[PDB]
Amino acid sequence: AISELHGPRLLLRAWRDSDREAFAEMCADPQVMEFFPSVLDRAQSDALVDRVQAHFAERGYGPWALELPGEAAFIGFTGLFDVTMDVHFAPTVEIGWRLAPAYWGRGLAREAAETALDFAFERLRLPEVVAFTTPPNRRSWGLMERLGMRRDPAEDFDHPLLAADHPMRRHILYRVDAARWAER
Ligand SMILES: CC(C)(COP(=O)(O)OP(=O)(O)OC[C@H]1O[C@@H](n2cnc3c(N)ncnc32)[C@H](O)[C@@H]1OP(=O)(O)O)[C@@H](O)C(=O)NCCC(=O)NCCS
Repeated sequence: AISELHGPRLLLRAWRDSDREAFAEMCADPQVMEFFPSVLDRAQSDALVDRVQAHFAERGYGPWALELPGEAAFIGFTGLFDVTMDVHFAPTVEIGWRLAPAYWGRGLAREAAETALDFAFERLRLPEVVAFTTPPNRRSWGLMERLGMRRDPAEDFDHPLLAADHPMRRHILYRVDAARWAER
């Protein structure tokens, strides 16, 4: 019984079998996956969706599927994922987002994130939500700072689930706490 969340334009909902085709197309898109190690095949796409469903089943929240009523059934995901890996800022909850390029430049990731963080702070009453990306992924960390999240460059970290010499290992960390979120 996953709780659906509404924004002006977006419905943040549980994933459905019919989303897997659309999400597979996104995951096969080199523009969507530019700042990730590689594009995913259908098998790898479906495996990510399985982890999302598992997260929802365990925690009652997760990276929500993004529906746009009056327009499109599925445009990607935005939502929360518990951080359990061996990093300095664990344990905590992260926020992440992936949109079909057709829906870029419309403030839809912004709106989805505002809906997710409202849930995070008003409903779950989390003390903090984090987000991390690579320096070249400016669309991603641009959104983080526009949402009012803030980065300390001293908190730059090597991702523990990548090789020690991996060229995409260096990540930057953004944080927003309940006070900062309530204040903006
Ligand atoms: C990261 C990502 C979600 C950002 O999406 P986005 O559409 O650029 O983000 P926003 O929702 O903040 O939209 C901002 C843009 O829309 C505009 N905008 C913002 N609010 C708006 C509104 N209410 N109405 C109209 N336009 C609006 C802004 O001017 C901006 O345009 P610009 O980027 O050309 O300057 C998207 O690029 C993506 O999915 N990237 C690939 C996957 C990825 O790397 N994810 C992150 C992994 S760490």
